[PDB]
Amino acid sequence: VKQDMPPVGGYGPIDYKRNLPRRGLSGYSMFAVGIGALLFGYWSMMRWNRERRRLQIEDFEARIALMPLL
Amino acid sequence: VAAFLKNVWAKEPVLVASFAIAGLAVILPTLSPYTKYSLMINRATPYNYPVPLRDDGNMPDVPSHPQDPQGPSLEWLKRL
Repeated sequence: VKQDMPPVGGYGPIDYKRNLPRRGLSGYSMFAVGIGALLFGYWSMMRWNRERRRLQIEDFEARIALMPLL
Repeated sequence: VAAFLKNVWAKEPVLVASFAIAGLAVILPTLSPYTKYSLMINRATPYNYPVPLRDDGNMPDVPSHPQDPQGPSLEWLKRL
C-alpha cells in the first residue's frame, strides 16, 4: 500500500517557544554616551561662539570707523 | 532618602531627570568662575559710537589716539 505517513524516525524538531534575544547595551552605557555627546557639543559651541563674538566686535568697530563720513 | 529616590526613579524617571537638570541649572552659574567673562564680553561690544570728550587739560586716563597704550584693551578676550 501507499499512503501519506511520517518516516520511521519521525520528522525534525519544530519550535513553539517565544524567542526574544535581548540585544542591546545597559543603561549606564547609553547614558554615558549621551553625556559625552552633550559635553563635546557644548565645548565646540563655546569655541565657535567665542570666535563669532570676536568677529562681531571687529565688524562693529569697522562701522565705528566708517560712521563720521556717512 | 535613598529609598524615596530609588522608588521615584523606578516609577517616573522623567520627573527625576527634569528636577536634576533644573537643580544643576539653578545652582551651577553661582559656582562657575566664567560669569564675569560673559559680563565684560557683553559690555565690550560697541553698539554705539564712542563720543569723544573735550580736552580741558587734565585727563590722564583717556588717550588722544586709539593706538595709545592708555585705554580699556581686550587682550584677555583675544586670549580667553
